[PDB]
Amino acid sequence: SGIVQQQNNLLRAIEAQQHLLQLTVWGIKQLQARSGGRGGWMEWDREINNYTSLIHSLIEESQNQQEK
Repeated sequence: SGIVQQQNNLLRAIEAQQHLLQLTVWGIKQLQARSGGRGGWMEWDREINNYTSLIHSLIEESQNQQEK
């Protein structure tokens, strides 16, 4: 009964979610913190970086490109 509806919504749906992308990421934060919990997450949020650049220099610097 809505052979066209879905067809037209499929193409619109794509763009019809550009807002939810930020709201979904912000909704999880404002929500999780909505509780009266007393935990620390910042800590591990710093070290996770040290393991990020240690592997990025080994790869990028190792994998060289020119003419292959």
